[PDB]
Formats: sequence, structure tokens, C-alpha cells
Amino acid sequence: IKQHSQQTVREQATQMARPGVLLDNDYDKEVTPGRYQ
Amino acid sequence: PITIPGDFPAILKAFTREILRAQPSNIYEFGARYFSGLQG
Amino acid sequence: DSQARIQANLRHIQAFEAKPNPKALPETAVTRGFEKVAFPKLVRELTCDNAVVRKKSLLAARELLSSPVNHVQCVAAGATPAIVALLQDQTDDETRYYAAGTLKLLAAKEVGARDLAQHSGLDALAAALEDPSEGVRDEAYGALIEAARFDSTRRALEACGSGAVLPRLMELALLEAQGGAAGRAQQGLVLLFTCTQARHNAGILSQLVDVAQAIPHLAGLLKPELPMPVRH
Amino acid sequence: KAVIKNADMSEEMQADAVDCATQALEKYNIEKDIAAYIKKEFDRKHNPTWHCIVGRNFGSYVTHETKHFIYFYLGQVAILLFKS
Amino acid sequence: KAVIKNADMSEEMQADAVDCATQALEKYNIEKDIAAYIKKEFDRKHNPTWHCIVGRNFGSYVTHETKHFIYFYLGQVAILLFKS
Amino acid sequence: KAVIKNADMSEEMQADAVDCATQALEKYNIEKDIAAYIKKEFDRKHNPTWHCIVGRNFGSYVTHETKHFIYFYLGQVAILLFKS
Amino acid sequence: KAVIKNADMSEEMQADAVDCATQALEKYNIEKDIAAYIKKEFDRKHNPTWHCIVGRNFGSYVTHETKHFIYFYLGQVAILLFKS
Amino acid sequence: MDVEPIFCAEQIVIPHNLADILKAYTKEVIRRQPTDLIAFSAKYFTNLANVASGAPAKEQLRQVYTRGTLTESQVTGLCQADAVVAKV
Amino acid sequence: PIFCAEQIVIPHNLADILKAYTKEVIRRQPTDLIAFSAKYFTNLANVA
Amino acid sequence: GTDAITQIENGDLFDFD
Repeated sequence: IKQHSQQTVREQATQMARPGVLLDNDYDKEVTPGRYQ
Repeated sequence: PITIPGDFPAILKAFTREILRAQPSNIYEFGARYFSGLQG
Repeated sequence: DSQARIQANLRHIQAFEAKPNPKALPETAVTRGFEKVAFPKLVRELTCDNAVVRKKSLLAARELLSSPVNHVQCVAAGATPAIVALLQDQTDDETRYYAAGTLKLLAAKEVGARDLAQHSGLDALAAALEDPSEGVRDEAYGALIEAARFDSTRRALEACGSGAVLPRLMELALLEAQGGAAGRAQQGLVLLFTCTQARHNAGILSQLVDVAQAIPHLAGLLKPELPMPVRH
Repeated sequence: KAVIKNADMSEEMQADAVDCATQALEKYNIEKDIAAYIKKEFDRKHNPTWHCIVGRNFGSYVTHETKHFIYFYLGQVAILLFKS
Repeated sequence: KAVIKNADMSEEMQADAVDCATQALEKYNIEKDIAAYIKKEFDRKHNPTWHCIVGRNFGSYVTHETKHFIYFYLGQVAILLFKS
Repeated sequence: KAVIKNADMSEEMQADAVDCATQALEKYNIEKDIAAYIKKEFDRKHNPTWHCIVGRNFGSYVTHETKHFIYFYLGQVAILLFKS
Repeated sequence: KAVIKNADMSEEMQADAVDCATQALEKYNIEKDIAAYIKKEFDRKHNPTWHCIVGRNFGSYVTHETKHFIYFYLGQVAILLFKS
Repeated sequence: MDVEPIFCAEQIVIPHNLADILKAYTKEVIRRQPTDLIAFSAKYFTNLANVASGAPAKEQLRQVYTRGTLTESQVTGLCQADAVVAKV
Repeated sequence: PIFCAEQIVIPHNLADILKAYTKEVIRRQPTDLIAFSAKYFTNLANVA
Repeated sequence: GTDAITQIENGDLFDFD
């Protein structure tokens, strides 16, 4: 008798700044990269 | 030099949010009361 | 800020939600297709089978005729015959009102005026000037006045049938004689004045002065009783 | 039409579960009815203690009797079935 | 903001479940993390063998021992908790 | 018209992809709405998972399972579609 | 610099993704190459399935495995990086 | 031109003629280019509400321009051709 | 990397020049439009 | 699963005239 966790899969849409009808709210964050490995 | 005022999009955004939340039957007096209340 | 944090995490959960399906839009819904798809779609939707679709497409067109680029693409796609055909419908007066307003928006630019003239739109507006409705008459007067800004439209008004300026002045006198509606009369008279300023006005003057006998009518309409814009 | 996402279960029970869940979908469409159908069938078939969770968006943490645990997307609806 | 939609449980344990759900939403955002935290807390504090589902849209039909069952729309995340 | 730059699918499924792209371009204005319409419509019938990207300036690197992939032009938009 | 419009990963994973993208941006002048570079490095770094789209004009609707998704801008170029 | 996103519930219904009202309000804001948009919008909406209910502010603006605190004068004018001026 | 219609730049000083250009033509109303236009534009370049 | 690479080239999608 053991324990395992389950979760369904979830989806997202991304839409870029459009020259037309679009005005997007800004609720984002910034970061500095640093070195990479 | 015909531009949109630098602060207007946010103000209209908030007004749209409130008018869609309340669902009034008279947008004009709703705007009157809303803007008067926010002014003070 | 525990409550703020739980609200934020709960909102983040509600964000990535796996929405069920884009349920199908009703038949009476209009929208703009991405980029150029809208202009061909509009000229199709202007000639659909259901009335409310055509009216809401008239509103969408009035939206679509503002910018010069959208005006050019919408008039090249063949919008004007649809709008004038909808105008000539006499079953519902509202559609006539919106169509007259849409034509007023259409006729602002040169190409709109030329294509309105070519498709016999000026005759449609002249016929609509006698529509028993009230708002549509003001819209038609405004559309004719805005079309008459160009000399070519003035000449096309000069010789279109037998009498066009003549019944226009006749209608102005008729509506000033019965009642006191001054906006329509003033709009018609300023439209007539814009016609007289056509470069070759020999025909425009001859018609007015000779057949219409305009001078005694204007002398009677100069009295200080009438509203000042009418006198102007 | 059933990707078995994760299951500790006998192969015959896996196939039977997929078949009975297809029959559930052809029978009903509401998630709770599907879960009731599935768990009642496996209550009749095996040890009555069973638990079925049906839906599009849920995540659990459950205690199951060993070699009785299944989680699969049968179309768009996911089913999680296990025996305590 | 808890709204106890349906439960068969002692009042003190109901309040404890609501509390546990609150710090659960406090600590993590992932779904199954919330469910795991709630089940771990009711295994440590109370007697063991619990089952948790802290979902958004799902329909389940489960069988539990008496006087251990809770379903509440904490926020608009529906949490279900019961005993084997 | 459909200029199919790169496809790995059968004829009928490609034709249905082009038809769905046409309907999406006709009915919706913003890009993500078209992408979601395509992805959800191909989830509804073909197979339960899909991924779509609609744009004008992009080239992806994906890992699609064989027998399902398209990357084609409609009007002036590039539509990239694949199951994974 | 780098702005994360959307994220669904741990802080370390997002930092690694940003580092991978900026490292790619000093080698590859063609965009498909950036997609390939990112896809290889998260392929070997993590569980092998991945997907990456890079561009300056695109809108998507992707079903991504939970806890793995990001959509962020470097310079003027948007990058969408997720796992099936 | 209807605006209908793919994923928007029926619980949120847009009243008809909202687009036109915001249309006009935005056009006036763009034309005038005010410095204090909040009081400007309050004054505008009071103006249109009074005008629809049953032309104070057009005449008030014309008179203020001809002349060459002001909020109080506008409010007094909007709450009132010689009897009205005498009452003000 | 032009990919959208609005990306095309219309110079500030374009239309004015063009109008002046058509002015000269509609003043002369010539028949060898290309030759006269080339002469006129070359004159404007060499004087500017 | 098999890989796949696409890319919007210069001037293929955008007909200038």
C-alpha cells in the first residue's frame, strides 16, 4: 500500500502586442541572466 | 500632434471594469457619479 | 500578506484551466477576420439572407470606412452597390437610416464619391430625400452635401435625368411652407449653393433661375420671421 | 481513444476498465455519472471498496490497495480509479 | 472564504480542515501539492488513510466510512476530503 | 490559398486542417483566438492532444509523432500544427 | 533585458531557460537555429520531450505538461518553451 | 462590430450602445487634450446626462472663451434667456 | 525584416514634393512627360 | 518521436506589391 500523486494537464495561450485591437495588461517580472552551464 | 493622453488608457480600462461589474441602466449618470466620487 | 498570497496562487490556478471548447457563435454575430479577410467578408455579409445580419454589417461597415486605407479596400471590394441596394429597401425604415449614414461616411473621400456617382447613388439619395421618415432625410441631406464637395459630383448632379436641383428647391419650399422644420431646409439650400459654385455653372444657374424661379422664393424666405440660418 | 497515463493494475483489468469507461461515455456525459458507473461496475467485479474521480482538471493524492490504481485520459475526460 | 458545500464531519474537524486548506493554498500553488499537504496534515494530526482532491472541475462518486467527509469551495477551488 | 510548405499527414486530414484554418481566419481577429480554435477543433475529432502556432515571423523546433504535422500558409499567416 | 510574460516553472528552471536563450543568442543568427539549440539543451538537461518556438510575431494555444511552461522576451524576440 | 472572445462566459454581458458612448467620450478626450482627465470626465458625463434628461455647457464654454473656481461657475450654469441668467 | 503592412514608411517630405511635381506637369501639360520629369528632378537634385 | 524544423523566410509570405 503506497501513495502516488496525480494531476491533469493544463494549457496556456500567448498573444503578442498587436498593432490593432489589442491592449495587454502588464503583470510581468524582470530578471538578469547571469552565467549559464 | 494629435495623440491619446498619456494617462487615458488606464482610466478607460478602470471605467470599463467598473461599468461591466455594475451593469447600470444609465451610463451617463454612472460616469458622473463614478468620476465625481473618484475626484474627492 | 497571507491573504494576498493565497489570492495570487488561486488566481494562478484559475489561469491554466484547460477551457472546455470554443462553443459556436450564433448566426447573428459579426466579427473582423484577421487582416484583409474582413473586407471581402463584409461585402458578402452585406448581401446575406437575414435582415439583422445585414443591419449589423452596415454598422460594421460604418466602422470600416473611417481610415482612408480601409475605405479604399472596402470600395474596391464592391461595397457601394450593396449599400445603395439596402438604402432602396422600403420595408424597414431603420435600415434606411443606417444606410444613409453609412453612405455619408462612404462619400467623404474622392474615390467614394466617384463610385457613388458611377453606381447611380446620387439618384438613390435624391429619391430618399422624400422618404416619409425623418432622420433618414437629414442623413441623406448630409451625405449629398458631403458628396457635393467635389466638382465632378456637382456636374453629375447638374445633368442626372431632367430635374434634380429643381425638385430639391421645390421640396425645400414645400417643407418651409408646411411646418417649421429648418434643419432640412437649411441643408438643402446650402447643398444648392454648393451646386452653384461648380466651375462651369452655366447649366446649374440656368436651370435654377429659369425653371425654378428661385429669386422670388428666396425673397420670400428672406423675411426676419424665419430662423437665422435659413436667412443665411 | 484512451492513453493510459499511469496505471499499476493487471492488464486484463486495464482493458476491462477502458471498455467499461467507453460504455460509460456512450451511456452518460456528466462527470459524476461516469464516475458512478465505473466505480459501481468495479465494485461489483472486485472488492467493493473503490473510488473513481472523473473530470478535466483535478489532481489527487490517494491511498490505494496495491496493484489497483489507474489514471487515464479517455478522450478529453480523465479518470482516476483506485481501491482503498 | 470557505463555503462548506457538503460535509459529514465533526465541527472542530471541519474547522481544522478549513484551516489546513488555508495554509495549503498559502504554501504552494500547484494542485497536487495542495492535495498532498491536506492529506499529510490529516494523517499526522488525526488517524491515517485519508484521500484528498483539491480540484477545479470534476465529478466523483466515492464511498467513505461514516462521519468523515467534507466538500468545500475554498476560494473557487473545490476541496474534497474523505476516509477509506 | 493554401501553400503547404511542409506537411506530414494524409490528404483528408490536411484538407480538414486547411478548412479549419479558413474558418478560424474568417471568424476571429486576434492570433491566439485562431490558434485556440484550430487546436481545440483538432482535439475534438482527430486525437486528444494538439499544438498550434499562428503567426507571420517564426520557425519552431518540435518533436511531433509521425503521421501528424503541418506547416502551411493561408492568406498571409503561417499556421504550424502538430500533435505530441 | 529579459522579461517573463508567463511562467509555470520553478525559479531555477526559469533562470536556466533564460540563460539558455541568451547563450543561444550569441551564436545563432537564424531563428530556427535558436529553436534547435534550446530544444537540444532542455532535451539533455531534462526529461527528453520538449518543444520550442521563437519569433517576433506568433500566437499559440499549447497543451503543456504541468509545472513546465514559459513565454518570455529577449531583446525584441519572443520565446515560447514548453513540454508536452 | 461585435467583440466576443473565444473564452468568455455568458455571466458577463456587454450592454448595447456601450461602444458608442465610449467612442464619443474618447473622441472628446482626444480633441480637448485636458490636463486633469478625472474632473474633465465628471463634467462631461454630467453635461451629457443633463442634456439627455432635459444646452448649458456649450453656451458656458462660449461665454468663458468670449470673456478671456470655473468649476463652480459651470455647476451653477448647468443647474439653471434673462430669467435663467438672473437666477444664476 | 518587413512582415506587416504598416511597416512601410511614408516619408514626411514625400507628398509635398509630389504635389509640387504634379504642379509643374499640369502647368506645362507636356507630351514627353518622362524627359521633362527627368530634367526637372535632375535640376532639383543638382540645385539642392 | 521524429523532429521537424520550419522557418518563415524573407519575402516568401510577404508579397510587397
